[PDB]
Amino acid sequence: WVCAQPSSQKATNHNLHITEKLEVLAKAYSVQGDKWRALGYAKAINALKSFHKPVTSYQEACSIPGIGKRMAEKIIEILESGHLRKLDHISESVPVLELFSNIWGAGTKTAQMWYQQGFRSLEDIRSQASLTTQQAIGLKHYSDFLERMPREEATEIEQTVQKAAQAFNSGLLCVACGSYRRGKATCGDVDVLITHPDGRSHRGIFSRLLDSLRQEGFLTDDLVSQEENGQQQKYLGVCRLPGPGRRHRRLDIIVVPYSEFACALLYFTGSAHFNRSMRALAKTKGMSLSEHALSTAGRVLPTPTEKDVFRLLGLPYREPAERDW
DNA sequence: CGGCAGTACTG
DNA sequence: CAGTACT
DNA sequence: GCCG
Ligand SMILES: [Cl-]
Ligand SMILES: [Cl-]
Ligand SMILES: [Mg+2]
Ligand code: NA
Ligand code: NA
Ligand code: NA
Repeated sequence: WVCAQPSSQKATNHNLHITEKLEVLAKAYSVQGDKWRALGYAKAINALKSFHKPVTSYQEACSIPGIGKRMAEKIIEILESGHLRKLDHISESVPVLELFSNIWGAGTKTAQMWYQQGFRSLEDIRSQASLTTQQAIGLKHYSDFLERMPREEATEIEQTVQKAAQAFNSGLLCVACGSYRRGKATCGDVDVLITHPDGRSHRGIFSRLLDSLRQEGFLTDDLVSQEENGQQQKYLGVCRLPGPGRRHRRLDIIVVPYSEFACALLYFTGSAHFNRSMRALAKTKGMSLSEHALSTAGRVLPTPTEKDVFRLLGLPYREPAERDW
């Protein structure tokens, strides 16, 4: 279980020559839609990174959880010949599929459809493809959404959101989560979690917050924002700080009731692989973990803090920086 | 043999 | 619903 | 792809 171990184990990858090759294959399977095969590769790559020494034999490889016969056969090939033959036999569509699936709002199904229809470049997409509203925004920001920002900029973005929220309710609590909270030097987007310790005033805040942030020109486009019925849980969109030298940045906001704060903080801090491992562990123990609660397979268990979730799952606590799986 | 996380929008 | 998205 |  990855969630039972510190992610600092990957700080020194004694198997980088193997993992750099498997990562190419994992991405090729992923963009072609074979998500489960790609997941198996992702987990094997993480196991190889965290392993304490270079892998040198077939029996050694199989002893690692996440590495089976077929993955072991690939390891010994790399060790004996320095090359992996399958990398020379990837489907020729893969580079274009990767290009297309990096449009926000397009996944494997859309990329494969565009490829089938004869498109091969973003010029083809721009001029000839049918784009959803979201995908047209993704394309307009194609380069910017592949950039990571310095964490100092993420601080500025969180503070912009926080100042706007607290301007109409000074008791609101705002926390930047994701890779920022895990201590990374750069961040792909800014994840802001908002709650209120009174357990009630979090309701009806999205409408005022978003209009405030629109009034000052901070939000430049919206991707996901269900503002019609008042039950909105998340906002996914695009922002840009004022002044020269600023790029458009992805911004994700969730508003949660205080009773769900610890589970929401755990979820939104990630990493994604950390969450999937913790949720899988919960299932083996007759429980279920979501952004809303830790439950039995059910009864909601009391989790006032992140530490309580770890404890109820029988896991030693990990600080956010040690969840970077 | 079948799961592989669990959830929130969009149209 | 399927697709894509969040961590 | 891996695992129970
Ligand atoms: Cl969730
Ligand atoms: Cl906490
Ligand atoms: Mg985000
Ligand atoms: Na290691
Ligand atoms: Na194994
Ligand atoms: Na995409």
